[PDB]
Amino acid sequence: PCGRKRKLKKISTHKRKKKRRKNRHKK
Amino acid sequence: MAITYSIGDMLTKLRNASRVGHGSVDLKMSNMNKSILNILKEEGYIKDFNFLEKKGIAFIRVLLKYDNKRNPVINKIDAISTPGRKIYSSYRNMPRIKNGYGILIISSSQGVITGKEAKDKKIGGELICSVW
Amino acid sequence: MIDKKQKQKIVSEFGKNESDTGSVGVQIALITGRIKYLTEHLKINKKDHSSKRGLLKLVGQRRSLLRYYQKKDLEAYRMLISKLGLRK
RNA sequence: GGCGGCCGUAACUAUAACGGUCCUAAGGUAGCGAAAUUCCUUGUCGGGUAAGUUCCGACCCGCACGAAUGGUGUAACGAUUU
RNA sequence: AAGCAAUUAGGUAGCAUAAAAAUGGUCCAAACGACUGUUUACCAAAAACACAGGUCUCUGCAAAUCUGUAAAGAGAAGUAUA
RNA sequence: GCGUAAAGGGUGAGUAGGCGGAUAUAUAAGUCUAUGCAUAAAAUACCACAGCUCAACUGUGGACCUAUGUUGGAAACUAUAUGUCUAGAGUCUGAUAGAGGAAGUUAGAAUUUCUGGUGUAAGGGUGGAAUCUGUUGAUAUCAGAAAGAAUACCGGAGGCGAAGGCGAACUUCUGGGUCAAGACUGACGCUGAGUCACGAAAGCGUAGGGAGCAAACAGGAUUAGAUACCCUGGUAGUCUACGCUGUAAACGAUGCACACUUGGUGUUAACUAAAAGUUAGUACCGAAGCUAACGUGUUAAGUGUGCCGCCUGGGGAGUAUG
RNA sequence: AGCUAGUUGGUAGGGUAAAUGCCUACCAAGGCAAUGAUAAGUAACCGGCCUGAGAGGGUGAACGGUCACACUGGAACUGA
Repeated sequence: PCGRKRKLKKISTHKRKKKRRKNRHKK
Repeated sequence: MAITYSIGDMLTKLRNASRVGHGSVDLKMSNMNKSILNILKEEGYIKDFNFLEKKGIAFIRVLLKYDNKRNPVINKIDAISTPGRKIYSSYRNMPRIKNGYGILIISSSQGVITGKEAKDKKIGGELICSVW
Repeated sequence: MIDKKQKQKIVSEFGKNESDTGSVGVQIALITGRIKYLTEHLKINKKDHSSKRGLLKLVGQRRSLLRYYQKKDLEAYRMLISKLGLRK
């Protein structure tokens, strides 16, 4: 496969994890 | 074991042997298998079939028929009814397989009969298979 | 382990004769003996998981045999469960 | 026990993600923030009131919050305070 | 009158039928402390102290520690899960 | 339709459900038939024939389906009830391979630290350096002691297990597979929504342990900058016991089961004294066939079916909310 | 994703042209539900209409049959 689609998924996952890390410890 | 076809097992074995071009094929034995092979024999699709023995279990050895150019007599042989999809038909709605060039085989009140015989005796039933 | 002696002993008890290993009652009794000593073994070795899988496969086999027997021969089935202690 | 300054920088305006520089043992992270801490101050906006220097929800320009002198929350509890 | 009782039905009387006395006001939100307790006898009962829980560190037994110039005693008739 | 385009669940055991060997009899739910007999109002819809100057429109007859009820038959198949058989699947007997699992013991090499000798100015490290270590005796070398973790060689076109996974040695406990005339049961089976069990590594709770390695972090370099690649250190973690989390490119990107369909070259186990062959696996190449192509090709992605899971343009989005 | 407490069933009685928790008084706790109860949203239904080779899909104008309503919400009288 070209791998561009896998890269797209990767950056999406990173942004989502970063969102969750940011909003952890918040309450 | 889930054989699921005493019918489709023989149909598949016969189909495979026929296309690779064997001389005979060796099937399990049952009343319906005998009836179907009998119908084949009248219709001129197979040469003959014999009853046999191996380890105390009865077999049916069928003699495949080909033309002189090793083109099989059977072209396509395929099931219609099926345990997950049972197909019944009235004697009027019976399909004529390939404009009659092939034959339809059904199981009816009066036994396993070809489609033409079913039409001529005005009886219908389960559509076993189509051969052309 | 179930040693050859108790194996044959249970065969003799539960079958119609000395050669009747394959009858359903003998089958269920042997599997019950296996289940009992396996639950004993697995009570001790709690982190043993292959053995637990084997035990569960045996239990499934026993349930299958029990349904077949109860459907076919019912009164023999009730006699058998009462004798073996298998609750219903 | 301690946990910094100054200056410049974007398709208006604004700010400065960024860059340079001096100094120190290191220059405050998470979270919280006109707070039992905010002088200027009755800061600004929203809610409540016909009208609210108090109160609640935010903004962050934190004079002078800050992580076991614990930080931020929390069901239940309080002859406590509002 | 029914019903074992609690209550149910009908009738009667009053403005009022737990008729006197005794016998919780409730709800929403915020701050602090978890909580039951303790404290300035005689102006401060609290947000202070204590608390279960947590971490660091000391102590091999004529133990560390404490009181005394000492002996000696506590620790302890215990033994690092102390 | 689901190897690579969107689509096979991480894996298994099983409930309901679906489906299922051979054969005998009975029932007639399914199916079929007499397109019996009725009921499916009328109109509309179909075919002819008529009346409005024709048509639309309107009217009179004739039917085609298929829907229910009922009458009398047929019985192969599905279904229902009672039997029979053994070729499927199991039990028993014998043989046999294996890092299968759990618990309890033991071993050596190597490394680090500590102690005691010999001995002197470097060691260490890189593309090149420096940080760091060392005149408080380093590195190197000899002897002794202690602790932790991991098991070179065997060791691979292996083996076992459902998968994850499992390799120093021994015992105990224990799971599975394979072969056969070698007897027994007589379809006892396949798949399986919920559910349950297991599930690399990372992570979490409690209590230990901590040699080496090593997120975060510190210092030294490269660079305009280096919150990195490189170097010197270094806390969690890596390890053990118990209790949670249940995620992977958990892959063969290929669910499971059965009946079939030319061969070549190796290899594992068994039967055979061994060759030689068979059976059950495990790899490479490859005919036909299949495939959009790559490729696949008896371990199908070939010819058939049973059941389950899953897909319906991309982004938003595996997000928001519950 | 749980719902129903006249709710489920029983014994009597009230009432109706007439059966029934239709209603009432007592006696039990039962009844329904991942083979979808309950709840929310939407909608009159059918003969039919449109489309299509067919199977199906969409749809319920006119006409004909049934049902419900006549300002919103109740109630009884007359009467076959």
